[PDB]
Amino acid sequence: SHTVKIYDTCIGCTQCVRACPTDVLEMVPWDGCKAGQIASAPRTEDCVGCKRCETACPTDFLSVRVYLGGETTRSLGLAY
Amino acid sequence: FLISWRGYWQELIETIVWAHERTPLANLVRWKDKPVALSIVQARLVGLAHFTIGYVLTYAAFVIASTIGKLG
Amino acid sequence: VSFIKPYRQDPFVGHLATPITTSAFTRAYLKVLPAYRPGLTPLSRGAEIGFTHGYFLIGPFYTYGPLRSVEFSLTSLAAGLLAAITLLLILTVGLSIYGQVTYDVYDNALIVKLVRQMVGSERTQDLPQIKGTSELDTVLGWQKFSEGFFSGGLIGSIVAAVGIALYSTYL
Amino acid sequence: MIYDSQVYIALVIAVVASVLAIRLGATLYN
Amino acid sequence: AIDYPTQLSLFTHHVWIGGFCIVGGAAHGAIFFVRDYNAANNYNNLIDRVIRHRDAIISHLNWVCIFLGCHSFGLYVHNDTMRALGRSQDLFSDNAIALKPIFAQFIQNLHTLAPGSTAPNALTTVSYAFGGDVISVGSKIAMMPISLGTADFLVHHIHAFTIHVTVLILLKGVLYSRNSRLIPDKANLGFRFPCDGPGRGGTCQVSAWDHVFLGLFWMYNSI
Amino acid sequence: LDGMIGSSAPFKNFDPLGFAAKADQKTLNKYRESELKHGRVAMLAVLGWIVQEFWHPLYDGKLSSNPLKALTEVPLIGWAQIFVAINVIEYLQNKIKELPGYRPGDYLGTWEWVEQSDEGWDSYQTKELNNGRLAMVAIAGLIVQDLITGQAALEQITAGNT
Amino acid sequence: VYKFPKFSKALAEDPSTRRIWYGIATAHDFESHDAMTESKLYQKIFASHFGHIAIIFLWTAGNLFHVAWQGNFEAWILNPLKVRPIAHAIWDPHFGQAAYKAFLKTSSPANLALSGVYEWWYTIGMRTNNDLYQGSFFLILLSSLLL
Amino acid sequence: IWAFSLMFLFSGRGYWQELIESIVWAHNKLKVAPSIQPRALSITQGRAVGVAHYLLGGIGTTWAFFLARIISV
Amino acid sequence: MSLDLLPSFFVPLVGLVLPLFSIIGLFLYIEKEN
Amino acid sequence: KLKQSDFPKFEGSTGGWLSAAKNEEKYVIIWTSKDASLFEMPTGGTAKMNAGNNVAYFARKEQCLALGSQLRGFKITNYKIFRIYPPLDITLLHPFDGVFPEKVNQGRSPVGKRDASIGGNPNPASLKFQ
Ligand code: CLA
Ligand code: CLA
Ligand code: CLA
Ligand code: CLA
Ligand code: CLA
Ligand code: CLA
Ligand SMILES: CC1=C(C/C=C(\C)CCC[C@H](C)CCC[C@H](C)CCCC(C)C)C(=O)c2ccccc2C1=O
Ligand code: SF4
Ligand code: SF4
Repeated sequence: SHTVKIYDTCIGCTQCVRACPTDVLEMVPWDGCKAGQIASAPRTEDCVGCKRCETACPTDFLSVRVYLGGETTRSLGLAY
Repeated sequence: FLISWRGYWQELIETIVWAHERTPLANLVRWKDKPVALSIVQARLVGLAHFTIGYVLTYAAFVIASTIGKLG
Repeated sequence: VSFIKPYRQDPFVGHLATPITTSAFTRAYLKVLPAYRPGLTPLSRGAEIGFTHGYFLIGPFYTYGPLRSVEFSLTSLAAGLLAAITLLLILTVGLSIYGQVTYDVYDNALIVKLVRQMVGSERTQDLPQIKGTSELDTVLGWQKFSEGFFSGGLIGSIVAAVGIALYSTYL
Repeated sequence: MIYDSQVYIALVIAVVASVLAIRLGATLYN
Repeated sequence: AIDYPTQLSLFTHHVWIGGFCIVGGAAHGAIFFVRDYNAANNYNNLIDRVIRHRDAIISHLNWVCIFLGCHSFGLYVHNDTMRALGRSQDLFSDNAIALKPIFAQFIQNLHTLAPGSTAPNALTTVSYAFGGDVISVGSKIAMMPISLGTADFLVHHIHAFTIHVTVLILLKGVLYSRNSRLIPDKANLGFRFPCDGPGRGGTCQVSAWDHVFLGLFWMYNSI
Repeated sequence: LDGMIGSSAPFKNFDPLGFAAKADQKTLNKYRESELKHGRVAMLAVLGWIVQEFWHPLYDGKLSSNPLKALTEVPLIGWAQIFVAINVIEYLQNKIKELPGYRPGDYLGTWEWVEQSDEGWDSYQTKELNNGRLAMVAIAGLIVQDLITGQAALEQITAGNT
Repeated sequence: VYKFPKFSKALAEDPSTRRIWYGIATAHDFESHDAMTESKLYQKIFASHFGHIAIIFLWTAGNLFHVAWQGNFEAWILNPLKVRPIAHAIWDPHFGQAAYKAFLKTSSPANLALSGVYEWWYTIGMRTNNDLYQGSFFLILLSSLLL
Repeated sequence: IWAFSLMFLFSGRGYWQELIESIVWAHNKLKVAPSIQPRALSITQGRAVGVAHYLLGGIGTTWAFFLARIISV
Repeated sequence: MSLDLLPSFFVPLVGLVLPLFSIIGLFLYIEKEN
Repeated sequence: KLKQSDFPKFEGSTGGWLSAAKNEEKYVIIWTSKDASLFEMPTGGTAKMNAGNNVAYFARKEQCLALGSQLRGFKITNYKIFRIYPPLDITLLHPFDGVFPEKVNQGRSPVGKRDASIGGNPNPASLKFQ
């Protein structure tokens, strides 16, 4: 399964979570930004690696980073 | 392998997978590894290998045959 | 009327009930084939499949091989027969390795029920899972299937060679 | 022209070099 | 007819224009599917039923393309390797294993017999290509019976194979323009997009535009 | 002579001799099977009669265009293969006949999809039956005319032996 | 679907054919293998170097043997400017009679040698097909040493 | 032109963007960096340029070949 | 057995038998489990 | 006509699940609709909702989530996606805590959070042979 990391540059704009096609990211409470929220990656087993999450990231060099790793039938997007 | 990239070969492979799974007399035989398209880096490597091998073979054939057939 | 409907009333399967997948002709024709004919042991299925396959395999090798003859030649027939037999050997090798790497069962249609009843808390894929309940889906079943395919292929190739010689000589 | 004995013993020595190769191959592990 | 440059240029130009326009028609069919296709307005109609079994269509077209390519091109390669090996009697030639286009020759015979039999008010065949006399103007041949042999069989099947592969690429683009097993929401990405990402093993060129790109390549090959 | 398919306008439920008024359902199913098989075979026979008369590309020409004469000119080893193919087809039909829900002439298994048949389906089945009946009459006439006169269909018509 | 990429558990868990493809292409990237240390890395590289030198010596021995057995080295010595060196003989069942006749050189179809080994070995003082055989024997012995 | 097409068909956008980065560094060093930031052609546009050049080169090669051959003879 | 029979003895042997056994072994190895 | 009365009025497509979603895992999405709206399947073509309980099965989580995202355009929000293993092993997936992941809910802990920016990542040469 791929690896997804969140960095404290998160501004809690939720654009990553609402762009994930496989429900990998979610918004959790935080105290490091104005919005009081930070993205989390608790379901990386469903991560497919499409990187839509970091295409919607407005922070300078990203706050969500996807590191491709071992492959799985879920991560390979295999309907068969 | 260089011009056509992945994604176009994954959907075709999915169609082939459906065809194999939904045909009699061949359902008895099933793969152990799920057939998938070659990865992007693997596809680049395979296209480069074909390009290089063809390049080397065609030029070796040309140089050798031309020298032999022209200079006796 | 509509002649295409979802397969077995399941609109989510990747399949359809067309006049070809689920027609009475298709049902009977596939149920008379050796692979699905009822009352056949796996050895019998393999033997029939091998006989038919060697019988029609000797044809292209003898007719279009490297040693053809517009007239009848014993050398051409021998070449075609040997090529067909070696191709059957290659196919039998493929069958053997496929069965070796695919199944780990010696008696099916039971282990599934045993693990659906007496629990299967083990490494799985042998107790649990198990795709298919046919006798062809076992280590023993596939081994006998390959043996039958190989023997029947030899016999059918020889029979087809004899028939070809008779047709070319007496006609 | 080399003899049958010359080619035969070269083949035998080549076999010995083959057994040494698999021993190195197996020692470099599966 | 005796201005050979004009005939060659006209044929090649018009065939090129035709191939380009066909690829464009496929492209705009894909564009319609992505943009202007309404699922609600097309419940259980022909368009809906085609999308519902797109797999079967594409898989069988794939098999046909492989069959045609294997056969046509491998017969070409078999001829090449038999000639390279000094086995001239093993080729797919007229003086060898012969593949006579009997169906086309039958049609040619039917046309050259049409005047007076099926077209009784005709004085001459529609074209001398089907048969007849050699028509020459100023010692230059205008038209003449175009004989069809094993060489025309192979090249005609090459044409069929290339056309089938181009149709495969374009039809796969049109049918899988809205969704697939890879990207179930490909219509939300539009007609023209590079990919969905390096995930799923790699989702390059999944668009429908990237299919009009590959189909353009294959149309170039075929034409 | 029932609610069976095949009743057309000129003679609805055409059983003047009352063959069906006394038969049970099994005998009527047998009658429908025989009628449909005869109709299909006769349609094939009529089409073959005509086409053979004005086109016989196979067997390098030869095989005289008059039917009932080419019947004794086929290599007789091609007759055996046609016979065996028909036999295998009818063996498959026999196997079909034991499938659940089988209908007399239905070898496609349309009963799987067609529950609560429409008027279009009944009309098409009646069309097939009527075309088969017309072809049965036509092929009987063809064979009888060729036997008594010796000329084929388009040959007798062309000369004017009517 | 397991145990092929013994050096990588991440690949061995791949349910697709990508595992086989990546197993080939990552076999020599020892630094990326599972349960990897520097000592094992250098030792494996050392052994691979030995096997590689053995392969090189076996290749040279094969060239020497095939020139000695199926070549025309001795004939080429007496007329180096007219005799074309022969690399090795050809036995291909797919040949027609025409191909056999065209490739026929002396006693059997053979390939001309374009590696220049004839001139190199002649320069360093080889005059007999038994000198080449000695070199092949010695090089196979050296390959055995390296293995 | 046909061979030129293969640069766009075989390569990718990231390499050209990173090369444009160094070219832009040189321009900034000489105070001549344009206000309109130079970016490598998008992936889709790279493919479009590649296919257009490929078609133009191949069709033009066949065009010249056919015309010269059939005009000479 | 002359030396000129060695090509006909070895070329089929190597170029056909060795592929068959090598394919068998490689397929068995890469299709193993744990 | 169909196995269950709550299935959407879909005519079946050769784009549904395969042998994989019989021995590895299958995904089911359930939702309740006020109207029998006509919607597009993530796999094939157009299906008709039921004016009530609707249940659909798919081979991938992404297919179910694409269907759910389409449902939001119909003002449908109560859709829930489950994962079913080879036996009836049902696991609720998408509304994991009953609140959509885009809305912050108490009781969620950060997973995969690094307390630094990208520039703070360690050098790869210091991550050799571990
Ligand atoms: C010379 C180069 C070349 C060749 C051989 C092919 C071959 C093919 N392409 Mg193509 N393609 C090419 C260049 C080429 N392409 C380029 C440059 C592009 C870039 C735009 C594409 C883009 C492209 C797309 C987008 C598609 C294809 C498709 C196809 C396949 C059509 C089906 C077919 O004929 O399979 C049969 C195979 C052949 C004819 C190849 C030769 C096989 C020989 C003659 C017979 C078998 C030999 C035998 C097995 C050898 C065994 C011995 C060996 C083990 C040692 C076929 C594999 C389509 C596809 O997927 O298939 C349906 C498809 O959708 N191609
Ligand atoms: C598709 C392309 C193609 C085709 C058709 C052929 C055809 C042939 N090659 Mg050939 N060849 C090719 C490509 C091709 N080649 C290429 C690319 C190369 C270079 C690698 C060669 C190199 C080559 C050599 C070196 C030689 C041949 C030879 C031959 C001949 C005998 C082959 C043989 O034993 O058949 C075996 C055939 C079969 C086992 C049967 C396969 C076909 C069956 C009939 C398919 C049936 C399908 C069926 C209809 C499905 C429906 C069934 C129904 C019941 C539903 C034959 C004419 C030999 C020769 O000399 O002949 C003149 C020979 O020595 N070939
Ligand atoms: C009862 C049907 C029937 C019978 C017994 C014959 C018998 C004959 N035909 Mg014939 N034919 C038929 C129908 C029939 N035909 C039809 C319907 C057509 C129109 C396509 C033709 C067209 C035709 C031509 C063009 C020629 C013959 C010729 C011949 C003679 C040599 C056999 C041959 O080559 O057949 C060839 C038959 C065909 C090419 C077409 C047969 C197609 C069959 C009937 C349909 C499919 C049958 C299927 C296997 C079973 C049905 C499946 C399902 C309904 C259960 C032989 C006397 C040859 C001859 O010597 O003429 C004097 C010849 O050259 N026939
Ligand atoms: C460095 C070597 C080199 C290279 C790279 C090229 C590159 C090119 N040449 Mg070329 N050429 C060269 C040397 C070279 N030439 C030399 C030394 C000569 C001698 C003067 C020529 C003579 C020449 C002519 C006369 C033609 C080219 C053409 C072409 C273009 C082909 C484009 C393409 O995609 O082909 C795609 C390839 C094909 C569509 C098939 C190639 C033709 C094959 C051999 C015919 C076989 C077809 C056969 C029926 C089977 C086909 C099956 C399959 C196609 C489905 C391309 C720009 C041609 C062109 O404009 O495009 C084709 C053209 O007309 N060149
Ligand atoms: C790497 C060196 C090398 C190479 C490339 C070749 C190449 C060839 N040899 Mg050969 N040969 C070699 C060394 C080599 N030889 C040596 C050292 C000997 C002395 C024992 C021979 C003795 C020999 C004979 C007697 C014959 C050939 C023949 C042939 C030809 C057919 C292949 C064959 O039958 O092999 C058979 C080869 C052997 C039985 C000897 C083993 C070859 C060496 C020792 C193994 C090298 C392995 C290599 C380094 C890597 C292996 C990779 C593997 C794991 C896949 C082919 C041109 C045949 C020929 O001339 O046909 C026309 C033939 O009849 N060879
Ligand atoms: C080093 C590699 C190699 C070698 C030595 C051969 C050798 C041969 N090939 Mg071959 N081939 C190869 C690679 C190779 N191939 C590859 C890679 C391809 C794909 C590109 C082909 C494609 C090819 C084709 C398409 C054809 C051949 C054919 C042949 C045969 C030559 C024709 C002849 O006169 O024999 C005549 C052959 C016989 C008289 C009978 C030979 C039958 C087998 C080979 C005998 C094996 C005996 C074996 C020990 C039996 C085991 C026991 C068993 C009874 C249980 C010959 C056996 C031709 C042939 O004969 O087809 C079968 C042929 O048509 N080859
Ligand atoms: C070179 C290259 C670039 C860089 C190319 C650029 C920036 C194009 C620059 C075009 C200049 C600025 C204008 C055109 C100048 C020409 C001289 C005008 C055309 C000639 C006329 C006769 C038409 C990419 O962006 C790219 C993207 C994706 C895949 C491959 C590639 C790729 O290969
Ligand atoms: S890849 Fe990016 S987008 Fe796709 S799932 Fe993993 S995180 Fe969400
Ligand atoms: S590789 Fe696939 S994903 Fe990465 S850029 Fe090129 S297209 Fe987009």
